[PDB]
Amino acid sequence: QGLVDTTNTVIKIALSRKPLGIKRLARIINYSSMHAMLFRDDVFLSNRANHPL
Amino acid sequence: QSWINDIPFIHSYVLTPAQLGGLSNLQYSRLYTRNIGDPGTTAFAEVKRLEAVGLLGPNIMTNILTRPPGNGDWASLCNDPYSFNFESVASPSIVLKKHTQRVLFE
Repeated sequence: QGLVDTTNTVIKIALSRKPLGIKRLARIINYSSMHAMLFRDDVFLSNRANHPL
Repeated sequence: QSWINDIPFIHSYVLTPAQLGGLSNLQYSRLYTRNIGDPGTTAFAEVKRLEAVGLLGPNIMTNILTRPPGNGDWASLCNDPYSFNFESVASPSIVLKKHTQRVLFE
């Protein structure tokens, strides 16, 4: 299955066959902002009062 | 509009390795040899060096080690080892490629 030639034309044909979804499409469009906010909330802006060994 | 003007956030975000959630795909050791080896120890070694020399703050080393875990399956561990189970959003190339495979093979 990892030998198909997924060009943009193939991807548009397969999206015209079956649409993607509602949650996944919102994650596709909002990907850069969600990635940045996830980095911000996890590892940059955190208290983490537990200090590990 | 909030995080784009936080300049130490942009610093600490374009420089943290992509294995740990940042943006940087150029460890310093990539400049001498290829990408062979474990990705995770290279990521944590670069974070250790950048904390030592004073670029990246001491906040980030404590926060990455205390990070709440992601979902994970045994299939997610096996299909990709070297994989920290952190909560991370999925790449649109991977999502759309896999969707097109599972649609064309129907």
